[PDB]
Amino acid sequence: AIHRIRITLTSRNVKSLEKVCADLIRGAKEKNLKVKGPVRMPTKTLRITTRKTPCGEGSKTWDRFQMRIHKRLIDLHSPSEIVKQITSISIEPGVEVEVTIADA
Amino acid sequence: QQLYWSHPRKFGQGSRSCRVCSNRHGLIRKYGLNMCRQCFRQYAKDIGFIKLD
Amino acid sequence: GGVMDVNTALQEVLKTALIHDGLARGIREAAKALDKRQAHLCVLASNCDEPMYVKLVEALCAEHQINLIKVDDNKKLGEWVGLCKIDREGKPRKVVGCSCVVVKDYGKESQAKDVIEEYFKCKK
Amino acid sequence: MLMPKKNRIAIYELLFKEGVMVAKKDVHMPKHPELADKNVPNLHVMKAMQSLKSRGYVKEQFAWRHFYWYLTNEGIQYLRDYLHLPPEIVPATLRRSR
Amino acid sequence: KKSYTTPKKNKHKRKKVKLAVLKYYKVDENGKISRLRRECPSDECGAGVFMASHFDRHYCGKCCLTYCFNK
Repeated sequence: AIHRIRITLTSRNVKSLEKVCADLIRGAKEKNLKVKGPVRMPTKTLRITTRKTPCGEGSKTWDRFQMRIHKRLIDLHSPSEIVKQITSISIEPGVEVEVTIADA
Repeated sequence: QQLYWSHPRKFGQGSRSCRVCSNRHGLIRKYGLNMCRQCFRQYAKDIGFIKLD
Repeated sequence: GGVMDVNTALQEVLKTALIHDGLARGIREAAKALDKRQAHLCVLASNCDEPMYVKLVEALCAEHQINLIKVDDNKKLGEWVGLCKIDREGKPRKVVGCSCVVVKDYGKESQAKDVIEEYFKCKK
Repeated sequence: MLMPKKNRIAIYELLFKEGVMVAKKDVHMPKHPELADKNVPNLHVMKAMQSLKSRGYVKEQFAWRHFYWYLTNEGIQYLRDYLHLPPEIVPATLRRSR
Repeated sequence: KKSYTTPKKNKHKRKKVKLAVLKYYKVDENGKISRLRRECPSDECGAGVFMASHFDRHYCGKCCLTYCFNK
């Protein structure tokens, strides 16, 4: 029998996640799996602010470091046997992919 | 060999030290880094942090 | 020529028992190895340093079973047992005397080379 | 004493079987992890491997609070003797890669 | 970071006394044995190992944190 089944993707880099996500939509659409489009969650920013000096001398300058994380969701209407097929191609770049057997 | 050869170290600056160089001053506990501030500026690019602003 | 001579019970089984750590060496180890029921074979040198133990170690075998073989050269069984390594054993920084030895485990079995004392317990 | 002979054999047998050793630079933790369970501290591992290095029987490396040790041909010869193993054994690494 | 000013109750370590090996057994007749000092009532230490005699106590040197009798 079929299920409603959910895939989530995560990365730092945006434009590799775009090409990964677009290929998951094509492989589902050509096989009529009635895919629900990519939900963009809010972006997450990590920040660290430090003195530049190793020793505490000089005029008081600071460094401002950050990291950004990007997250997406797609939902499918399909058997548990065929998400295992389409969730295995174009996934070569540094993107996390995770899937759960019921969430809809 | 002695039976009393240590004192409690379950909190404060006695508990924690840098993962790269074993120093105790100016370390970063944020996001689970546990590096010294001088060791962080050295490895920030390899960890994946950048500056833009 | 010849075969199965009594030195087999004093060198070849004894050197094989050391590879398995089976030996108790010298008086207090030997006495403790007789009191706990572990002893299987015993070896005893000539009178050196103290005449009294010559009565004691024989009497401690009479309190159990007389698995006792005699070689009077106090240097020799100390030389035979004298190092655990494969090679270069005979350096003068070791080669100590050893007045008595007792075996707990006799080690790996071969060619009935251990059975001399099991024959002597019926032949003597 | 440095350590009981029961401990010293258990370090050397694990080193000869696996071909390598790893430990952190901390003398205070009560047990070394992995097959050095059944009671030996990592202080005994550091002190044992130091004594094996100054004889030329292992190589040493260090990064970020960890030691790394590798066994070498003179050390294989010495440990096969000390552990009384058959002369034909080489249990750690043998098969040629492709 | 200074020159050192010395203490005056000086020892390096104590000296451990030297004695001959065994006096806990006696031969009384040909084939007759006596044990002069007793084993402690115990699991591992139940044979071949002896309690000391002091002027008012019997003590096990192996079970050294305990196994003391007050006579």
